[PDB]
Amino acid sequence: GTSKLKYVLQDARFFLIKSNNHENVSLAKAKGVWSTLPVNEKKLNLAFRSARSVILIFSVRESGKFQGFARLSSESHHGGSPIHWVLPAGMSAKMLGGVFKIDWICRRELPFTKSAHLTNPWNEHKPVKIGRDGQEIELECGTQLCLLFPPDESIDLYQVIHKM
Ligand SMILES: CNC(=O)c1n[nH]c2c1CCCC2
Repeated sequence: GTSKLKYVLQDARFFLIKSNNHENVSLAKAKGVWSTLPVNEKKLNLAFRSARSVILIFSVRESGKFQGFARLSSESHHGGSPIHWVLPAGMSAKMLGGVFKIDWICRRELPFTKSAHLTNPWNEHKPVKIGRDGQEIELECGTQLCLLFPPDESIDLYQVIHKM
């Protein structure tokens, strides 16, 4: 069904996350964590306090798809177990910063060809696939985008609802 998913997304905020590679999304799916640059980290921490759910929608650059979406379960924190992210050649791991805990809502992919009818008012009404890492997606567009993903029958949203 879609009813618990709609409940989780009600009055949520949504952010596009762009990963340079599949490896970091695979790590995020295995470990329930994400890290971003400080500019986006500050935005996500503000949003986490502001809304009942903050949803990250992931897309690997050049893949032509989204790889799934997840809900922040924490603000960012330092000092945890290190994550061996793959970073650009010139970048150190400290340039990233804190680690957000996330609960996956859908680990399945959605090709950009399926979201061509959705535009993001917060990015000049460009197709929702277009945007920089951290771009906020307006509520209606983000909700409709999440509802386009194939159902992930491995997920039980019961425990996520209780965290809200
Ligand atoms: C795990 N997090 C990431 O791989 C990430 N998220 N945003 C950026 C990066 C690396 C490159 C700079 C911009």
